[PDB]
Amino acid sequence: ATPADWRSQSIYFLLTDRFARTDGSTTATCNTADQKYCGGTWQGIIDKLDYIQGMGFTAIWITPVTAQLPQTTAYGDAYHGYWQQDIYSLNENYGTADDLKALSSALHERGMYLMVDVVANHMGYDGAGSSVDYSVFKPFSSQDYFHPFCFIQNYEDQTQVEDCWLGDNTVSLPDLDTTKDVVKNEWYDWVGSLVSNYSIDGLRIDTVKHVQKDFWPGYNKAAGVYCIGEVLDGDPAYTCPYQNVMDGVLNYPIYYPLLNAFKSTSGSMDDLYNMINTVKSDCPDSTLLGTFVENHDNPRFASYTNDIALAKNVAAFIILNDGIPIIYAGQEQHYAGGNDPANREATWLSGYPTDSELYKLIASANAIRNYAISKDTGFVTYKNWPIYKDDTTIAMRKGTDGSQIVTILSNKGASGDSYTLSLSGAGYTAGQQLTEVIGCTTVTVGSDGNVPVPMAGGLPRVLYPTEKLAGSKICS
Ligand SMILES: OC[C@H]1O[C@H](O[C@H]2[C@H](O)[C@@H](O)[C@@H](O)O[C@@H]2CO)[C@H](O)[C@@H](O)[C@@H]1O
Ligand SMILES: OC[C@H]1O[C@H](O[C@H]2[C@H](O)[C@@H](O)[C@@H](O)O[C@@H]2CO)[C@H](O)[C@@H](O)[C@@H]1O
Ligand SMILES: OC[C@H]1O[C@H](O[C@H]2[C@H](O)[C@@H](O)[C@H](O)O[C@@H]2CO)[C@H](O)[C@@H](O)[C@@H]1O
Ligand SMILES: OC[C@H]1O[C@H](O[C@H]2[C@H](O)[C@@H](O)[C@H](O)O[C@@H]2CO)[C@H](O)[C@@H](O)[C@@H]1O
Ligand SMILES: *[C@@H]1O[C@H](CO)[C@@H](O)[C@H](O)[C@H]1NC(C)=O
Ligand SMILES: [Ca+2]
Repeated sequence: ATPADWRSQSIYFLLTDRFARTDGSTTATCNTADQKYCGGTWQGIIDKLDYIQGMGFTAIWITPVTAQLPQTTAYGDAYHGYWQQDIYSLNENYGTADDLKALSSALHERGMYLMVDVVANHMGYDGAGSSVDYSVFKPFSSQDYFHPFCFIQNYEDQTQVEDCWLGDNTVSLPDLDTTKDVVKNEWYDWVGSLVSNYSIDGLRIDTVKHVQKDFWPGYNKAAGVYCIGEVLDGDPAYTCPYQNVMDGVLNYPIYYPLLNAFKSTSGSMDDLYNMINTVKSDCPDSTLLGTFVENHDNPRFASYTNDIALAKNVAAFIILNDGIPIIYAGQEQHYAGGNDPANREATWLSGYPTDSELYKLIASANAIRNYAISKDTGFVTYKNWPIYKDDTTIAMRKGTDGSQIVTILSNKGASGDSYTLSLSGAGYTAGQQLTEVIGCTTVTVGSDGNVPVPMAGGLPRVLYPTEKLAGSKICS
């Protein structure tokens, strides 16, 4: 599916090993500190697609599928998919080629997309960089395919970031020489075949800053689908340029100030407001980036604060920002694990309740986004515009005039006082009736064109014209 196709999507990102087991248990042990396969599979995900679809998501992103190093290393098993050795086999822990194909079809049958995480940068090996037997790698079964062994020390030297190896002498990640034609040719061949074999709709590409930029166009082309790259850097001057070689990137620029704005009641609304504007202007296309505040490489949001209102506002932002919302499995159950491995908790241990507060909030937020898109072909290309901020508040506007979603977010938290925000710049017509679609309440624009927004318990407010809601199942 194309970049344009992907603009309208909303992604639930999950670790295949940690989302759903084949037997469907909600009690099977998964001690994250053990760093071992806990037994999630592709069949499991299939069985739990209603859970996922019930929150309004239209796609999933799953961790890599290629066959991994077999060992339990000092850092555990390759349960996460990022330590591959045979790219032409599948990781048997998750199922068979038939199961992965079944997952693709089940998603397609519900009108959903499959995104698959892929690594081009490295293989993985249990042991020191010097001890590597390159014959275990298929097809890269010689040292000739790799950069000389050295570790990345200096992250201000981009050449060294690209040419040296990630990992350490405990688990080394032999670095492919992606400057060689034979290496380019093999990966390009490989990614096209992967996509066609498994009917994959889009790719999330791991470790993109660790491969020289000229590698990526051929790879994005060979894939023939939207690719969104992980470029692990908050500076949009570093990260956004990668959009000149790949369709999109993960929104790490927005990540840091977004987290900071909502992780406590003294978070900076200003830094978030400014970065929205920076990315809107400076990045090639903010609407093909992936918005997130939680993943498997950083402490989860609730690790910073268990305030449910703060969690609700940050989730609402992720869904309503430019680009593709990305929610990481367990965020919706208010999971609070810290750095890897603590943030790879098993989703099944929650019992998958569909009435949890976050599940409901996410459902209502995706519900309005999905609906709005169905009525407004300009919604996804309209660049989210921040219209208001104060010390504890940010407001933003998205959608064609007359059909815009106006979102008001707060970091006052659950103890927040009640009061009325007089909101200017929302652009609704005087006396228009709006529905606040999270709490299903109605608001009437002033005769001065300001919107009197009732604020309470630090709760997020999401406004849309009530007339435009006619026929929908929203706020019935
Ligand atoms: O190899 C050490 C590190 O590997 C993996 O980290 C992934 C990371 O989580 C991905 O988003 C991306 O950065 O690529 C990395 C390696 O390709 C594991 O997930 C992690 O457990 C481990 O520490
Ligand atoms: O009205 C269409 C236009 O509106 C928005 O542009 C905003 C812009 O984001 C602000 O920075 C400021 O300049 O006001 C503009 C509206 O006058 C959308 O961002 C844009 O995509 C849309 O086409
Ligand atoms: O193997 C651990 C991670 O190493 C790198 O992460 C770097 C990151 O690029 C850099 O900006 C930060 O200053 O240091 C960390 C750790 O050295 C990889 O980019 C990550 O993918 C790995 O997870
Ligand atoms: O950790 C905060 C991030 O700071 C840097 O990115 C800065 C960048 O210098 C600038 O564009 C803007 O004013 O702030 C951003 C984000 O705060 C690093 O490059 C990121 O990796 C840091 O994490
Ligand atoms: C896809 O299937 C074909 C034929 O079954 C096979 O030759 C190829 O290696 C497969 N590609 C991948 C990436 O699995
Ligand atoms: Ca590299």
